[PDB]
Amino acid sequence: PQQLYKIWLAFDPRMALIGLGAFLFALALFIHYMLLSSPGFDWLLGPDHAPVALSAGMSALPAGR
Amino acid sequence: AMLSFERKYRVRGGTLIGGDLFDFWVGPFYVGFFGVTGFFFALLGVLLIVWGATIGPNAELQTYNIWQISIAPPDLSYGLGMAPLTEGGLWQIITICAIGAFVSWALREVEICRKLGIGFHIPFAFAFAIGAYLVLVVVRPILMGAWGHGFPYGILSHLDWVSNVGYQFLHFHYNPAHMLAITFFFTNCLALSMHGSLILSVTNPQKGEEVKTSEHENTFFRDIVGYSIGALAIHRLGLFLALSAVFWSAVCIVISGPFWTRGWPEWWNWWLELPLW
Amino acid sequence: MSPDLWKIWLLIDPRRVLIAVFAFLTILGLAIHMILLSTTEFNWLEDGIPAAKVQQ
Amino acid sequence: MSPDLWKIWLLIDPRRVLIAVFAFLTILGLAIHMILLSTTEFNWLEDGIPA
Amino acid sequence: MSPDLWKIWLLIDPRRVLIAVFAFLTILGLAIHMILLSTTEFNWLEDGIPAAKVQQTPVVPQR
Amino acid sequence: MSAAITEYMDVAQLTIWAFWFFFAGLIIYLRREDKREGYPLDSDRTERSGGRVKVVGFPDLADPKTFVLPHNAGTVMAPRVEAPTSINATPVAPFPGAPFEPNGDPMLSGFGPAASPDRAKHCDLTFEGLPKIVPMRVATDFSIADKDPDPRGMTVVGLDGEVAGTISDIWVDRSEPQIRYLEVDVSATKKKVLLPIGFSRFDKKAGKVKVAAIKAAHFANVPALSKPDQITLYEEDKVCAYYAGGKLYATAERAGPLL
Amino acid sequence: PEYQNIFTAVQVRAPAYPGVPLPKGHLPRIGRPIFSYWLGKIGDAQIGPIYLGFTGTLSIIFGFIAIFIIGFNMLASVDWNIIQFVKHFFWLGLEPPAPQYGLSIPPLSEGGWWLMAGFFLTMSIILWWVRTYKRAEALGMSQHLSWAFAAAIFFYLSLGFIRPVMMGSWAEAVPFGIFPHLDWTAAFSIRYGNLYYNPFHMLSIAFLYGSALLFAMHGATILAVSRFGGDREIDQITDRGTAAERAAIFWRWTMGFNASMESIHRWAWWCAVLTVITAGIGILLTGTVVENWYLWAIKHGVAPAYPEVVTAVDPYAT
Amino acid sequence: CERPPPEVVQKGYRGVAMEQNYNPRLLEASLKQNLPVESLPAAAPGGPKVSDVYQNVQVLKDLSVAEFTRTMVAVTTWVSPKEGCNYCHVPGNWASDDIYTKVVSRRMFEMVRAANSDWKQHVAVNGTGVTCYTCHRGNPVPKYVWVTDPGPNQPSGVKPTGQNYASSTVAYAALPFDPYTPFLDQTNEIRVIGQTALPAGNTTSLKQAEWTYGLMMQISDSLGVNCTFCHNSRAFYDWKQSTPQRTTAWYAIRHVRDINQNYIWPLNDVLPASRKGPYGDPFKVGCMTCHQGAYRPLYGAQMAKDYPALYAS
Ligand code: BCL
Ligand code: BCL
Ligand SMILES: CC[C@H]1c2cc3[nH]c4c(c3C)C(=O)[C@H](C(=O)OC)c4c3nc(cc4[nH]c(cc(n2)[C@@H]1C)c(C(C)=O)c4C)[C@@H](C)[C@@H]3CCC(=O)OC/C=C(\C)CCC[C@H](C)CCC[C@H](C)CCCC(C)C
Ligand SMILES: CC[C@H]1c2cc3[nH]c4c(c3C)C(=O)[C@H](C(=O)OC)c4c3nc(cc4[nH]c(cc(n2)[C@@H]1C)c(C(C)=O)c4C)[C@@H](C)[C@@H]3CCC(=O)OC/C=C(\C)CCC[C@H](C)CCC[C@H](C)CCCC(C)C
Ligand SMILES: COC(C)(C)C/C=C/C(C)=C/C=C/C(C)=C/C=C/C(C)=C/C=C\C=C(C)\C=C\C=C(C)\C=C\C=C(C)\C=C\CC(C)(C)OC
Ligand code: HEC
Ligand SMILES: [Ca+2]
Ligand SMILES: [Ca+2]
Ligand SMILES: [Ca+2]
Ligand SMILES: [Fe+3]
Ligand SMILES: [Mg+2]
Repeated sequence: PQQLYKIWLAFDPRMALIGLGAFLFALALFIHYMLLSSPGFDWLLGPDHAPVALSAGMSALPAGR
Repeated sequence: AMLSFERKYRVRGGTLIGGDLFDFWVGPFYVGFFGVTGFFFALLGVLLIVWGATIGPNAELQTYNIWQISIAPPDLSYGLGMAPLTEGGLWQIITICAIGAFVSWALREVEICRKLGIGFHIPFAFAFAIGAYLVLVVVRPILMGAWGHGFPYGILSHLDWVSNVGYQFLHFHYNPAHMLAITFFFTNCLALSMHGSLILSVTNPQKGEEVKTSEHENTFFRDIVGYSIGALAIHRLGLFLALSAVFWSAVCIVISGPFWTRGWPEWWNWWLELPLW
Repeated sequence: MSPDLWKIWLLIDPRRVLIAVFAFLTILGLAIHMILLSTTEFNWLEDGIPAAKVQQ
Repeated sequence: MSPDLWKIWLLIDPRRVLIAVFAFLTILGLAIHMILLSTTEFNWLEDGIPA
Repeated sequence: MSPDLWKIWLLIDPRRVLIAVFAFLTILGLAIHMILLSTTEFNWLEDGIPAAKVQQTPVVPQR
Repeated sequence: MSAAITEYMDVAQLTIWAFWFFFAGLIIYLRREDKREGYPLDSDRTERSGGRVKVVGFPDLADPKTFVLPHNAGTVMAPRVEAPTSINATPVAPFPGAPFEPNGDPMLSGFGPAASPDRAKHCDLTFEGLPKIVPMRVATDFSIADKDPDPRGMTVVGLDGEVAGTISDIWVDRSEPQIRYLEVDVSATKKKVLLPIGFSRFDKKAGKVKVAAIKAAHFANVPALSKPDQITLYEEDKVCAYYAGGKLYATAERAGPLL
Repeated sequence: PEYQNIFTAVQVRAPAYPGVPLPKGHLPRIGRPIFSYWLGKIGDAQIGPIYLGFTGTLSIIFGFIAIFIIGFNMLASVDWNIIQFVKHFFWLGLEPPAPQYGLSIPPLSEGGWWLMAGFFLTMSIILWWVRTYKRAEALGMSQHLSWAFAAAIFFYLSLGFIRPVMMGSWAEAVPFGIFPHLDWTAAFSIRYGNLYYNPFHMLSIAFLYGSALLFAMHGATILAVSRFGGDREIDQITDRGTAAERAAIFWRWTMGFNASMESIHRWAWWCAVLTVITAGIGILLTGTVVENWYLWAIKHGVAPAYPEVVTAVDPYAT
Repeated sequence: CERPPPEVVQKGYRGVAMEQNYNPRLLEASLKQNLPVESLPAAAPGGPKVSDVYQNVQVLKDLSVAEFTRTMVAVTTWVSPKEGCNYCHVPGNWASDDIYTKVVSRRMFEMVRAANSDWKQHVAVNGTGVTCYTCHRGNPVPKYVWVTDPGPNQPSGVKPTGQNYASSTVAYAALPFDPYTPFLDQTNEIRVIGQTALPAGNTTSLKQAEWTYGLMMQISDSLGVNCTFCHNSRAFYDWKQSTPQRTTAWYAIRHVRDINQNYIWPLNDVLPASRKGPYGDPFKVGCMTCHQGAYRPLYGAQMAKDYPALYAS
């Protein structure tokens, strides 16, 4: 691109900044929420996350077909 | 075909996509580009429903009884992937076809109201029902984690799905958004009955009497309940109640499971554990 | 603290603040009494002090 | 208390004040009587005294 | 902060900010006091301190 | 007297069949009521048959129903005959179901979105016989609500944000107090035109009225009244239809498509 | 963007309207009307006056007695503790007599208060129906509203009075409470085998969904053509303008058939009434001629069948 | 409020929606509260016999001395770790019976050995077993016992209804809040639904379905599951459409009735008054006393197989 400044001759900058800010904030919220759901990248669990080990023949979830 | 006063309104233009390619009428219907797309989405969906009935759940339980025909979603072990055709992929194809048909219908309505020169309230209101369907089959399955959380396509089987989903929370009446949505539905039914009754009473007076005026409409409800809302405001309120019912029903179903995994009565414990009492 | 605080009544209407103060104080007193009555330690009626002439 | 308190009555409507205080006092009396009735030490009807 | 901060009131009127702050701090204080009352570590009424001097009959252990 | 009529039939089945019969009757009744306006239909089947086969569908039409209007305004039949008209357009293509082209100048054409029937030429009346929609210069007992802009003297701007006049008077409704029209004193012909509220947006910050239907230069062709104190059902329809036509005919980009 | 006519931008104030004069032998209307600014942004900004005759006074007295009895019993159920009354308010209720009494009169604490409250509430509802009929006839109008109210009252009486008498016991009736009457609704379905399979329940649900659909369509339609004066429906009915024509043509182009400005209000009237009619029948057939709706549906080939992937051994069939 | 996604277990046919949903954080917190205890080392096999060195042994007559002392050491940990051995044995000797705790424990031993041999269609499907630690969890008094509930206070002339009052025993619903007495102690009919399409002599009232509903709410709260763990909600009466856990629950109800009627009530004479309710009945066993919010006690940890003194043979 060389003459990209003409793109502001068709789109109003005042609306463009509002739209860009809103879209970027929404994208950031969505990505943070997606990481929070994932089981690998969840910093709320704490650095010292130690799940409970099962000493005997026990299972946290019941069996299902 | 055409009403006796319709020929004045069949003008060219106002299309969204297509221009003069699909700008014509077929009988009483206006088709356009979205008419073609929606009609053929619907046709393929119907044909696939009929084929799914032909195959049946097995070779022994297959039946053409209309109450008993059911096309079921995949298993929860497939996750959000694509299932084999005989094991639940037909449901996914039919879901895609249904979404396409609904969106095409809404866009055709937008074209029609652009042509007639009227407002856009009707497609806007239809979008709420479309969104409720999308929450039922798209948003909740993704939040939960598998396509198997959607409901089956059958006249009597989706009632079984509703019942079992309701009893997964041991008492579904205690869902608060459910109470709000039910209140809105009942109020909407009451308001519709009153609007119809009043218009018919004014338009069809006692025998040997003339048509009543606008003052009688306001006087009647001021003498019954002490307040009258008006001719335009009753339609405003009807639209508001009918859309609020659907919005709160969508909220109530999207919080069951994704945002609350216990019994619904227990949710009220925050009120019972206040330090005031 | 400030010898010029009396200007506050040139901004907020006194007739409204009197009502918003009386109602708030009444509600606060009721709430604190209810909080005290909801405990086993500061319930002055059901504490058994002094004595108990009735049987339960 | 300053003697000039009587200027309150040109700031708030006397009729509304009268009715509000009457209603509040009646409701308060009912509430206190019922709270006393809910107890075991201060229920004068079921106390069994005199027998 | 900056010496010229007093210009802030040329944009916001005193009444609508005074009312908001006075109606906001009260709510915040009520909420914090209730949150502390909800926990078993920071409840000053039922902490058992100092002593009880209130006798505390068959009980219902289902509740 | 029991719940089993035969080995297979029971009461709850006969009840549902009776409901279905009643529902079929009710649907026929409702569809017959629906057909009091606009039937028999206008189609090629009628005109090819030389006005012999009449297209009404099923069910056919009902016997005429009489409305009597107050203040001796007359009597109107719910199913009636109306005179066939000659439209101001020309078909785009000769196949059936083709659109029409608005012959002439589209704004001043009376076809498409800028179309209307011919209603009765008398003013709507109140319960005492007065005209219903009148300017505030004769409804002196009316007033503007407090803490409200009072849109007198506001400038009206056209579609492209160019001023086309100022508001001179407000037309209200005696039976139901609300605003139905604005009066604009056009500064291009020294005339006054009416503007429906449904086509105007109140910019209360800077005190403006926005008309997104027609441009500023189009305020010179609005249909006029007969007398400066009252309006009839005919003129109201004409005035509204002229503005409605601008939703399609105002600019070259409003006919579509997007792609 | 464009004015959607959802809120009133500028309001106009005219003097209060007392109402159309009533004929001779009527009491004057009570109260002086006042105007509300915020209420005027969505509708009419005038409240009052009201008409109160003799039927209206009797209805008020009967209904207040019934509500006072209900509230007194709710307060007695927590031993006169007003704070505990506020805490448990949604869970409290007044409940019908025990099943061991049939249709007899039990003591007060065991269901007499429920019977008295039900009788007084029914009397108030009947008197209010008579009031609506009289007010409709005083102005020369027809009686559609009283017929619709009669259908609602029919469903109410089927729910509370007719079915218990047919079954022969008062314990089949619904309690007076918020959460108690939802519990009754759930237990009724559980006891009679999955009310989803009651065909009149299906029809009633169809009509409720249809009422919501019809009101949404009609409201959106009238709001869309209100720029042509479409909200004045009486004028359009007696003299068809562009609003009615465009409203009909939109739906004819969309779905192939249409209604009229007069006729659509009939579709509205019948759709709502049929919601309660089919409801009242649906519970009169339950427990009287049908014992288990799921087994009834299986008998008539309605219930679907599923592959057997999970099953249990019956300990009563060993 | 909680945040997605949950852990889901599918139980039925696809599209029927018979599933279990768990919050992983709540599941981890609940797991932290149900850990088992590492067993003692095995005893040396052989040597002197019990019936030749002890006098007042009545229940454990067929063991070895090493196994006997190992069992005593273990039950010291399972029941009364704080007090030690003086909790049950009077100081000075061991053959005396002049204290109620020893008699109660002697009856409890028989109850446990009966549970592990006579009700294997409930407590031995996967070999989990029942030990003293299943109920007590290290406490002399179990944490989840019940008595006959009197309910909120009423005026002197008012007849109680037993419902219309928020209560955690039915998971905060307005259902009858005391389902223990008519079902888990007495023997009343739980079935209310008829089994024909048309009426034939089934006069169960609508108020009995609410009692059944309250018992089912209590059961599902005790096991931490929902209704579709055992049922298909379109036919609650239909055993052909139910799950295999329904049969286990059917037997468990009878097992609990047997425990209450034959092991707990006869002890009401010797227990102190601090173990009795306002009606004068002792603390009784329910579904919560063992499961404590899990579908299996301790999520199925197996510690009963290491102690042969808890089996009838
Ligand atoms: C045991 C079961 C529970 C219970 C469990 C559930 C569950 C689960 C659900 C509800 C839902 C609802 N429940 Mg509930 N509910 C119970 C008891 C009740 C009772 C009662 C009297 O007890 C009432 C009044 C209700 C009422 C309601 C509503 C609030 C809501 C359904 C309306 C809706 O969602 O619109 C939505 C409308 C649509 C989705 C329409 C979509 C149509 C679109 C436009 C597609 C076009 C249609 C078609 C293809 C067009 C062509 C057709 C022909 C060819 C012409 N429930 C009991 C206690 N309830 C549902 C909900 O809230 O969903 C959001 C829901 O999922
Ligand atoms: C530990 C629990 C103690 C207890 C410890 C305390 C303590 C500590 C306090 C109270 C206070 C109050 N308690 Mg106490 N209280 C107990 C038991 C009771 C019982 C009872 C049934 O046993 C009752 C009826 C009360 C009632 C009261 C009120 C009199 C008072 C709160 C008033 C209020 O809400 O102001 C809200 C309403 C307003 C503020 C309106 C404004 C009033 C006007 C503008 C100013 C005063 C003018 C006045 C109306 C008339 C002239 C009075 C002059 C000043 C002389 N307590 C038990 C025994 N109670 C408070 C008090 O002393 O207040 C005086 C207080 O500090
Ligand atoms: C949001 C407020 C309410 C509302 C509004 C509303 N509905 C609307 C509109 C509006 C404003 C329209 O304009 C539009 C219309 O055209 O009305 C005549 C419509 C409409 N609402 C309809 C139905 C409908 N609305 C419902 C609900 C509601 N609609 C709400 C209560 C329901 C319910 C509650 O069940 C139904 C069934 C249609 C009659 C129509 C839309 C027609 C349409 O979209 O046509 C295009 C599609 C086809 C012709 C064929 C689709 C092909 C598919 C393969 C079909 C099967 C899909 C399905 C997922 C599988 C089977 C499901 C099983 C359960 C059987
Ligand atoms: C077509 C079926 C639908 C329908 C129709 C319908 N309802 C109707 C009507 C119709 C046609 C009327 O004409 C009638 C009416 O008046 O409408 C305005 C009515 C009505 N529907 C009502 C309610 C209602 N309708 C419901 C439902 C429905 N109604 C259906 C969905 C429901 C639901 C879903 O539960 C309810 C709750 C009423 C508002 C009204 C009939 C009122 C009536 O008959 O009241 C009689 C009794 C009294 C007035 C007793 C009053 C006693 C004292 C005044 C009490 C004092 C204490 C007070 C309450 C304290 C609180 C402060 C107060 C100031 C509020
Ligand atoms: C300050 O306020 C005070 C304290 C004064 C009063 C406050 C009272 C309050 C807070 C009341 C709250 C009431 C609530 C929450 C009520 C909820 C009611 C609900 C939801 C009711 C819902 C359904 C009830 C039904 C359908 C009952 C119907 C019963 C009927 C139809 C029974 C009729 C019975 C008859 C006619 C019996 C006749 C037999 C005879 C005549 C012999 O009986 C004497
Ligand atoms: C394993 C073999 C044991 C042992 C050694 C004991 N128990 Fe239990 N127990 C249970 C219940 C409901 C009670 C009544 C509540 C109570 O009295 O506290 C008891 C009581 C006892 C006592 C008496 C304690 C006391 O209060 O003085 C003792 C000494 C005792 N137990 C020992 C319930 C259960 C079980 C649930 C079904 C099981 C299993 C056991 N107990 C097992 C044991
Ligand atoms: Ca004391
Ligand atoms: Ca006394
Ligand atoms: Ca302390
Ligand atoms: Fe209308
Ligand atoms: Mg109950």
